[PDB]
Amino acid sequence: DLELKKERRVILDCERDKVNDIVDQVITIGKHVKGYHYIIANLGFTDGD
Amino acid sequence: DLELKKERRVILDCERDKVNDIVDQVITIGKHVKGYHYIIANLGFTDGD
Repeated sequence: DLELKKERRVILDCERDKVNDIVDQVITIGKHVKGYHYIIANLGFTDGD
Repeated sequence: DLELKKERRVILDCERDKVNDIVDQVITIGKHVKGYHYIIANLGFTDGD
């Protein structure tokens, strides 16, 4: 549904677990390729994978 | 180096372990997105992940 609206910019506001889950789902669906930008809205960046 | 020559078609002739390793590396580098074609050159297709 996000691709249906051509959303190349996504802001994730979650903890270290939901961020990891969403990242794994992005990798599975193949959206971590060049052309997208993510912002991890939390004080811990290097905490996740 | 393969992308330097614009190689969208790849034929993997390996066992069930090297195929899994190459698939994991493809997923990490982000090349399983639409626009590529792979041929697993072995008698076992559903054996791997």
